[PDB]
Amino acid sequence: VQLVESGGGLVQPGGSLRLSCAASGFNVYSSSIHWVRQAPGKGLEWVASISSYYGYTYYADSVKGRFTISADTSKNTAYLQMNSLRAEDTAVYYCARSRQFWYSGLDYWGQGTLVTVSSA
Amino acid sequence: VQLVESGGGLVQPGGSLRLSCAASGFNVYSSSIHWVRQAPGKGLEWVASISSYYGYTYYADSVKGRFTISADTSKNTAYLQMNSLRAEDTAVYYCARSRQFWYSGLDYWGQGTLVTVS
Amino acid sequence: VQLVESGGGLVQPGGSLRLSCAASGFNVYSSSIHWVRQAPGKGLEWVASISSYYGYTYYADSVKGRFTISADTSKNTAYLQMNSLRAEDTAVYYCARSRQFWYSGLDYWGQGTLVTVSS
Amino acid sequence: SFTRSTVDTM
Amino acid sequence: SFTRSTVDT
Amino acid sequence: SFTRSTVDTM
Amino acid sequence: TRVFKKSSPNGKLTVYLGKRDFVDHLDKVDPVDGVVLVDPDYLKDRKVFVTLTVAFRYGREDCDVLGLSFRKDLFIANYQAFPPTRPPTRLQERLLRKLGQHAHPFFFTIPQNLPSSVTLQPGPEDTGKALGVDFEIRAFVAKSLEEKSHKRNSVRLVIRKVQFAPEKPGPQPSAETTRHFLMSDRSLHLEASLDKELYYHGEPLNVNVHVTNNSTKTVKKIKVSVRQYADIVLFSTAQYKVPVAQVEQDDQVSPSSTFSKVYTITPFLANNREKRGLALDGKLKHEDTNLASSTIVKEGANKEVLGILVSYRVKVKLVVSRGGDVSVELPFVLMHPKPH
Amino acid sequence: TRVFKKSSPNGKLTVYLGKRDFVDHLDKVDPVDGVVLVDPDYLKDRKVFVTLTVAFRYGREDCDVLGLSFRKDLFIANYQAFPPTRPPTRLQERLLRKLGQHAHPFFFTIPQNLPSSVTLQPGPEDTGKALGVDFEIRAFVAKSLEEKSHKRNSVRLVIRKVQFAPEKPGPQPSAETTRHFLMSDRSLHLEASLDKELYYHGEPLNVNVHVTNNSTKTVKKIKVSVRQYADIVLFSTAQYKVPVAQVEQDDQVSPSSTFSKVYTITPFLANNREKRGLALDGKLKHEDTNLASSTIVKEGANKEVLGILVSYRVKVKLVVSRGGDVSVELPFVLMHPKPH
Amino acid sequence: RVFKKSSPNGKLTVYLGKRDFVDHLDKVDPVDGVVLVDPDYLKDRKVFVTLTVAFRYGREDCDVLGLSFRKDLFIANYQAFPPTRPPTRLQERLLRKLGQHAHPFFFTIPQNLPSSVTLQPGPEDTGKALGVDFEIRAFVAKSLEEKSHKRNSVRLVIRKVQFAPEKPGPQPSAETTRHFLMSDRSLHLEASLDKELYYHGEPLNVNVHVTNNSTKTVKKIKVSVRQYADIVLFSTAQYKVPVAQVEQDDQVSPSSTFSKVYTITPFLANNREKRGLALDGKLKHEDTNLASSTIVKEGANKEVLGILVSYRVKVKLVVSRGGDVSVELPFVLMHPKPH
Amino acid sequence: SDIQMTQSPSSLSASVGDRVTITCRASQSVSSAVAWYQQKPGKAPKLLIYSASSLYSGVPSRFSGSRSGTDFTLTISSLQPEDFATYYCQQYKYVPVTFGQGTKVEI
Amino acid sequence: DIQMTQSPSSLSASVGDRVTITCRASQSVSSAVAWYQQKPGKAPKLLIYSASSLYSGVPSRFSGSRSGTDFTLTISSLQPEDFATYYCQQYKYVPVTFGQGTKVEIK
Amino acid sequence: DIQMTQSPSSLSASVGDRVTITCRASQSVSSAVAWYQQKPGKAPKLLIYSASSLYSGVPSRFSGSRSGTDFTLTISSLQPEDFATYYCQQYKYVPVTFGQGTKVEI
Repeated sequence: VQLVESGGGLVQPGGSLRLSCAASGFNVYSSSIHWVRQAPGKGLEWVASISSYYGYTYYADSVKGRFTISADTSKNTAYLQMNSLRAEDTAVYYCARSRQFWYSGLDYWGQGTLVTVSSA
Repeated sequence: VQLVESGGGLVQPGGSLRLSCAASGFNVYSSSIHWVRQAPGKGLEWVASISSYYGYTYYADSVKGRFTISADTSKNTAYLQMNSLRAEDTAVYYCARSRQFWYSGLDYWGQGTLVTVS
Repeated sequence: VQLVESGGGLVQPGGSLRLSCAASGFNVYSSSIHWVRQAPGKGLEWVASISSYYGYTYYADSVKGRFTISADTSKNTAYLQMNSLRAEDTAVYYCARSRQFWYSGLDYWGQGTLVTVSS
Repeated sequence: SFTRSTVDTM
Repeated sequence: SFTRSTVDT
Repeated sequence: SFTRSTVDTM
Repeated sequence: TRVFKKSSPNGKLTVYLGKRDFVDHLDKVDPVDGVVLVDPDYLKDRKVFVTLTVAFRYGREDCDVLGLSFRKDLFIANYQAFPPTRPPTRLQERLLRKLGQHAHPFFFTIPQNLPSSVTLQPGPEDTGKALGVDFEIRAFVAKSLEEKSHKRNSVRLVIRKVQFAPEKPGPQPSAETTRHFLMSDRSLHLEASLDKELYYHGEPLNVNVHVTNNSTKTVKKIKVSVRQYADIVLFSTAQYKVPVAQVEQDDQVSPSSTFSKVYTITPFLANNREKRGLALDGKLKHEDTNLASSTIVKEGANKEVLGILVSYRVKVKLVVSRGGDVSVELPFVLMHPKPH
Repeated sequence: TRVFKKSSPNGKLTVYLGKRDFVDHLDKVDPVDGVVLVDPDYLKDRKVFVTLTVAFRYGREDCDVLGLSFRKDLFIANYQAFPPTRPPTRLQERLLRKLGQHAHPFFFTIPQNLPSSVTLQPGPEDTGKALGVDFEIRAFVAKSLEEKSHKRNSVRLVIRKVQFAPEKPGPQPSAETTRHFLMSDRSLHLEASLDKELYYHGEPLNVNVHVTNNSTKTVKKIKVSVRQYADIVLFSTAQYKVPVAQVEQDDQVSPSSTFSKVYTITPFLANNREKRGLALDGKLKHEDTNLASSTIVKEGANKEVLGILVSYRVKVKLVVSRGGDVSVELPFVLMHPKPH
Repeated sequence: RVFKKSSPNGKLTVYLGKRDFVDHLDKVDPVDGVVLVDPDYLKDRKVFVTLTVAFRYGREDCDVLGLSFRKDLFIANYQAFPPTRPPTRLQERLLRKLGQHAHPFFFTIPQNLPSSVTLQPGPEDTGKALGVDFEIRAFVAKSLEEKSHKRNSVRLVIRKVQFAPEKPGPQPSAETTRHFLMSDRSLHLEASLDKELYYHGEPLNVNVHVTNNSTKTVKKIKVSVRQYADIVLFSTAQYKVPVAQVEQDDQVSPSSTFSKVYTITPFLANNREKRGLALDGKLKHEDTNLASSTIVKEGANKEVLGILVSYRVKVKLVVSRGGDVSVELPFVLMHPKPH
Repeated sequence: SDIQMTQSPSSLSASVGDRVTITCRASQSVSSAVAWYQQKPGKAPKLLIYSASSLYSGVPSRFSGSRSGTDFTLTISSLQPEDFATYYCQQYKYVPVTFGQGTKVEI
Repeated sequence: DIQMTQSPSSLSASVGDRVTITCRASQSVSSAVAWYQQKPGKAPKLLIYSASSLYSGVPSRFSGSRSGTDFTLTISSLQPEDFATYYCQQYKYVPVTFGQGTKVEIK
Repeated sequence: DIQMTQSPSSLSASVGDRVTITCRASQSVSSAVAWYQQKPGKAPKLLIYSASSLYSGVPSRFSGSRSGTDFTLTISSLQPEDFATYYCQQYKYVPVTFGQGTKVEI
């Protein structure tokens, strides 16, 4: 089992920077994917998530519209794209999995990339 | 219980003269209203009538088209209007009531007004 | 009981020449009509036919489009008309009947006329 | 036809 | 397959 | 309202 | 003192009867006590019989052109008119003396276990007589109860079972309840009452209403309704319902405020011709009639799954700003007063 | 002499039979007398049985994609093929001699208490095999009658029950009535009749028709029809009915005048392909066939609570100026003559 | 820990430790509830608890159309007061918790009864669509025949449920051999699956093979998994739906052979609108997975039981100049046993 | 159709004490849908008896009546000075309703 | 097509002889076969149908039988007035099919 | 929002000690609660879910229990490599909710 992630860097705000996380060891129709972020001196925070089987999405209010998520079953891979980059969205971000039947907490975890955005 | 009526007197033909009767002691949705007329040296005559519960109306042949009738439940009151007056429609007219379940003759009667035209 | 035929002669090809056959002794709605054509020194081919009760027709391939068949109950009579005449549409032609319930061979036969067509 | 009425006699 | 027949011998 | 829960005591 | 009569198309067979409708008391109903007239020199051989049935029925009797006549019976009986086989009533003996020796009496008692005559309003796309339950009489002459009939040998007739207002009144109809919202104990009481537990057709019903609003919200709108309910118990238990008269009301109640008022409502037919599945008391053949009475059950439990059944209730609703609409209801009876 | 045969996809299991259709005499029908062939090393110990039913059915067997198969079995039976457990007939013994010791006989007798094979015309918006009643016979091998089936372990076949014309003729069908109006004794008597009480499919029917018009009105048109009546007794009693051939003419009959004429009519299928609910005799699988034969009941009362039943009548109508149309109707039978 | 449900008058209340109960095809755990009421209110009436499994249609929330075709499957009753098998551990602990005004009651489910199920409503076939429910209600009255009241009754809902057996079966596969009219030239086709069993949301692999020595070229392959449902209320009846499907133009010429593995996955999201699709019984209104395949006992039984369901795969060969042919295969699908 | 009516007779002496009948005749049969009224000139009509025998409330017993087919009969058994009056009848099995013409009181 | 072949072509029998004519087919047919007599130029008339059903009004001298694909017209005693061509016909499927003629000739 | 508050914030832990950690809520939740531990910069790993379901491989030294709105996480014996920060989470409703961490100062 593994989870892996890509896309980041120190990017000047106002753009968009795609996130992708790919999975092995389990099939996405049995599972749901979440992303979570943390910051200096601060703990985790749920941003958004996808459940393939029912086809639903949810967002935190502070990322509504700004963020978008997706996955494709051909690849057992998940994605999200979030737009007009702003500094406060500088954080570490994680992809994580779950049992669909039935939710029992985040039992495997991606490496987790820093994403940073500013004028400096 | 009472029944009472008003609306006019001696008038030129060719006009119209609205007339009304209002009721107390009973509620119109349970009952039907008839108008009857009488003439010098002559007895009664049924002209037209209304049933609230079913909404039907009926007319005598000589008044079809010429006459119109109505009532409104808010007022427990009955109305009729008839048009292009003529002498031969000079008569006394009466409002009267009946049990809807089931018709058993005219058990209370309005005072009844003369209408005359020439 | 009888069957009958009409219209024959020697005619210039490419035209049309109507055929008719009237029944007696049995109801046409209870029965189906065939025609068969026969040639010198040769056997007998089914050309086409009608079954009134269901209202169906069938044709031999070499006459599809070229031939048309019909009947009417008012006269208890069968008809067919055929067109674009080859010369080798010359043959003897026959009118024949059948039981509708159920097909058991051709049990009565019309006289059968030569229809000839050539230059 | 339909139905019809009749008397009581006596 | 469908339906099929045979003799009486 | 609807359904509600409670503990085991002891 | 008239009497009814009906006859075969041959005239030789005829029947006489003094009633068409019979009054259920929940402990008895008057007997069927008819007489049949025929001089047997016509039939000469076959045996003469008269019969009962109560039948669930659908589709008109006149030459319809669609699948019809779902003729599940509820209850049936048979009796021998001739050869001679409890004793005749006064009217039967007088009627014999009138008719003569070729007229012969017959008799039945209706069990205390079966519904009244009722029918439903057809829809515009429906045709013929909509479904209903009927009482029926037929007499005929044959070699057995099984053998096929003929027009000349038979005659057929229709009748009704009916109910009326009981003597004894009951307790006053009223109801209330309390809503409240999660923020605190602040609450919303709602209440109402009516004139009587009973009414006659065409009477006006007054609804008294009260509200105590110590809640966090403003009551924004009011609505009230009266609803018909019907039960069908042929093989499955099943139910139907219709709002039959309704009123919207514009009153309001602010939080920390209280309100009460009275309203009036009147059930009537004319405006509801089209509501397919509306219930009526049974007509004889095709006539117009009033909305169905609230049929009254016996005091015993009994089986209770027979044919058709019906009753009514009022409903009252509060509609409130920033959510939380709530309603309350009450049942009441409606039937004709006992005839003189 | 030729005999039918059918087999499982395993080959080893096979059956032989000399008939497909069986003729009801209203007192008997010839027995089912089939033979089954299997060498038991395929089954290795399992018990072999043959089974019979008449089933009410709906929906095609070929992988239809909608709710279907509303099976009600009208009657069923089972018999043990192996181990061995009335005496064999001619063809059974000849077949034994033909086939060898792995082939074994079996037997059924159809009761006198069940319908013929019949089916209804599907509508254009309906799909698949419309509702009908079938005779079916099936064999399979298992360790009990309860266990699940397999294709390799079973074989299935279809058959028919059929009726034919009785030998004896009967009385002439004719109908009349002395109809009249309300003005006075003046009257409008009417009459008609057919050629016979019986016909074959595709025969023409004459109707001789008469009117005596001593009334106050002029007769303006005449109309006549022949109509199909169908009955269903599955759990309810129900009916369906359709006019199937019809004719009209503008004949005149003035008051104080009389008239008669003979009209002719012919039932046929071609013009009525689309009439959803039209009845037919049972086809084997999908073939075209003639309009349903009138079924003939036995002389006894019986119950026959087994679904489909059918019969026909003619109906005649007078259309009259200034109102007063009137009609009359009359039954007749229709079925194939007894084969040679 | 424990559930509780109360009358709208608050005087009558019940307590229970379960909502769902697991079938073993030889037993299921008993109903072992307890009811609380001080009788000073009811003062003379008699206190009862009643059970049923009932077929139902139409919502309870004041729907305005003909509804409630209320054929019961099974019913039962028991008396709480006056007192009249022995209490379980939880019932006695719960007594000690509640006090003398709480009284125990008991049921045992027969082995012959359906599972909880429901069908997907339509956009016009609206309201609470038809299904079969387990339901339990207590009430107090002077008799079983007297009309109950809101204040005197309380009502609750529960579920029967099944889980994966431990023992696996034989590997499923199917094959057939077409031979044509002109000669022994033939067309043989075969397929097989990963297992006879799967869990919800698992991928299914079908291995498929063809030997084509016919006169024709195979044009396409089609594969489907199909739901089947049975109803035995008064008539025998059946319904079906293709619930996932896949296809390819994977040609096979005559005098040629082929094989490949194809994969397929049942899931709900793409089939919201297929009115008549089956689901496992939700509690009140919730979303849920496609209906589990029900497991019948080893015995013949009466089979008269309500609703039934199962699944099969089908695969079809589509061939040039006619002659398409297909074959099928069954498999089970249900949740694994909980810890 | 207009159901044809005819009352009978027209006028008779009635010094207190007499027993006399009034009758109404019809063009077609009606089971009982018939009623009676009286009225001193110029004032409102008031009913006496309906359904051909149903005496209305408070009416003195002196009034009664019966039916035979098309023939409708009222009896007064005791002519008295307060019921010196004219009289009328009406029939209503079909709309339009129909009725008679009145009666005198000449001593 | 359903291929036909009668056999033989023609052989000669003076009054009295026993002979068969056979009609052979490319496919089997249960019974859907019949055959006809016809003197040249006149209407055909059937002798045998359903492969063994002798038509009514026929002397018993005629007969025949089926065996699978093979059909067997037979004459037990050749008649002095009978001699002519004859024709087999087969019809379980449309289009129907027919033979080529059997010129029997005295000697 | 579903308000969350952990307690306490720091404690001495020289190898071996028994300590309580609690997580407090604005509304009741039956069981839908779990907790995790994580050395800084790496992936969070769970210990306890359903408010008492110990995850696989966890040493028995960890445990916890519920009382209504009040959730208790327990360590019976502080360990020299379980020196760490810890985090609670609750998920009866979306959005999920959770706490802030804990120190290790000897």
